[PDB]
Amino acid sequence: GEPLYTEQDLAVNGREGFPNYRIPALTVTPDGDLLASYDGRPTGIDAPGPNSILQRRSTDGGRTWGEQQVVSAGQTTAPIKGFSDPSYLVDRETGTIFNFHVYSQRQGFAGSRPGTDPADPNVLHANVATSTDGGLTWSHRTITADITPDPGWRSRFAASGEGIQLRYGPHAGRLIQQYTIINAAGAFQAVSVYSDDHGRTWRAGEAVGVGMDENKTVELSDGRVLLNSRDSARSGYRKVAVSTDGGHSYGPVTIDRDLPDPTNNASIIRAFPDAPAGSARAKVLLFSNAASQTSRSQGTIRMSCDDGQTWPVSKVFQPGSMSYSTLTALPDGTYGLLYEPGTGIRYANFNLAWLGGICAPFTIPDVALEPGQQVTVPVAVTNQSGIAVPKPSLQLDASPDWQVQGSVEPLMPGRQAKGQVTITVPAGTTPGRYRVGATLRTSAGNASTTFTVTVGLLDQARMSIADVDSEETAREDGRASNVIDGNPSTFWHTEWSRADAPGYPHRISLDLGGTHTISGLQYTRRQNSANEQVADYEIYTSLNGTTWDGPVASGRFTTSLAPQRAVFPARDARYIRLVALSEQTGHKYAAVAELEVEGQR
Ligand code: NA
Repeated sequence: GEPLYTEQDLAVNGREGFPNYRIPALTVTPDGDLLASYDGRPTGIDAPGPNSILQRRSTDGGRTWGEQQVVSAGQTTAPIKGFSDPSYLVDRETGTIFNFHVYSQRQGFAGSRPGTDPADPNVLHANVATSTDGGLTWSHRTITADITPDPGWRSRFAASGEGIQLRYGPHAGRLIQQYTIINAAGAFQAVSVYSDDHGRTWRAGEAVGVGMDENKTVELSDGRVLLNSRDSARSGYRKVAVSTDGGHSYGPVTIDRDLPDPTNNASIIRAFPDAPAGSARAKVLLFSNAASQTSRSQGTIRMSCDDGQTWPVSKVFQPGSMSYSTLTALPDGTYGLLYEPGTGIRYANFNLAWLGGICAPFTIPDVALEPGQQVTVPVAVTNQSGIAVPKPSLQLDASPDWQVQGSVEPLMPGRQAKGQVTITVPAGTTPGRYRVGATLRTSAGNASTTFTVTVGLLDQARMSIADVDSEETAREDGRASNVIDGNPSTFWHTEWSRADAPGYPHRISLDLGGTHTISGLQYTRRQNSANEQVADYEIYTSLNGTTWDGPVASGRFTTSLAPQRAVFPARDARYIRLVALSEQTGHKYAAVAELEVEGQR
């Protein structure tokens, strides 16, 4: 109906007994009561600090909230005990409510020492509070032993927010709560902890990935369980894996590029929980997270209409500071969002009318052109339900002196639509890497995407490495070849330690894949490390590949995270070489995320 979005604070730092409140968890009890849990950090720090698990309750659907009650109290006096990071799981079949959390003594996540002995004050224990009266009273259990099938699981904690209960297939009824372990090899993984007997016993399934962290799982329209993870390896995205079973295992983990994430927690739920398998309502997902990849801000709610393959809908609920966010389906049709606005924990309620709309994911290919040219690219739209929209619009988002126009024929129920985008870029347009936003305006809601228009740069798919002085390829992937893949996240690294290799006169050459008229080169520093940054450099070109001529350019580039230009008077060359003479802070290695050659295709 009319678009709804309201919010109020449940916890405000300093008031009501704690200097810090953090780590949100939202649930709706079997009888319509909203339950919100979070840490009360007397220390403002997580485990092993004396944190307490708290709870506020709303019986009128979320408008008014009760007093702040303690679910698990931490001991500030020695010996220090703490409880942290709550996560609710509601067994819709029996009525039991489970609040999972970290139980700390002397060690936190990174300090936990091997062992399952509840008594050993050196392991981060896995606790569960159970309640049979809708959350009023609780029963605590330490299940660290039930869930540590491998003596190597040195550490663990339950990912905050809220767990699930399968509805479909042969495991309908199973409860699932996600964890993050630290295996024997020091690696962080994702593991599903589940119960087939309504929580009396909890067993752990098969672990997944490397560089995982707080992860979330959801039931797809077909019983498949999608897993959406924070990436501890900081690639600015969410990793995802899928499972098709009940003794839980997921396939390979890959990165979702439609999910920009600053390496933070995120929420993903079924928009219509009780929809039947296969139906269109069972295919609708809601995901909340911080859209910024460099910051914990720009809280945006995204919608998927095909089990998470496409994410056309999106809206910002908090443009400002936004860290952890957790979602829940309300019995009235709306959704409850409990998050961290920086002031403590806030509660929000919104409905789908407020999100924008139309499940019409669309695609527009990436375009490469020369400055001063006009290019027309096709648009492909894939339409949903009550969608006979005779008049849809296409609003592109680019640079002011760029003429961009687009059109799409009408949308017909469950049909594919066509259209096209005409881009015109001026002759004084500086070389490559341009993001263009497209927005499908319709009277039934929004749908948006982004494509790339690269100007005056050669094709990396035609490039190869002619030579390199050293490549770190044992301890890590510092391959010379990671410079030509279109990914800032991957980098070439000089043979670093764990082998005392050569010092600074470092270099790399690219085989352009034929003779081109080139007039420049752009390089992006390695993004998440500052000691293998190139300072002084010199460029050399060649066309026979053996006799190099130059330097055609020389300079010292900066500490800039964006691409930096090495310009020179146009010339023909089949290969280009970058000689790095020094590192910005005098350290011994060179690392390059990406190399771009400016020229004519
Ligand atoms: Na790269």
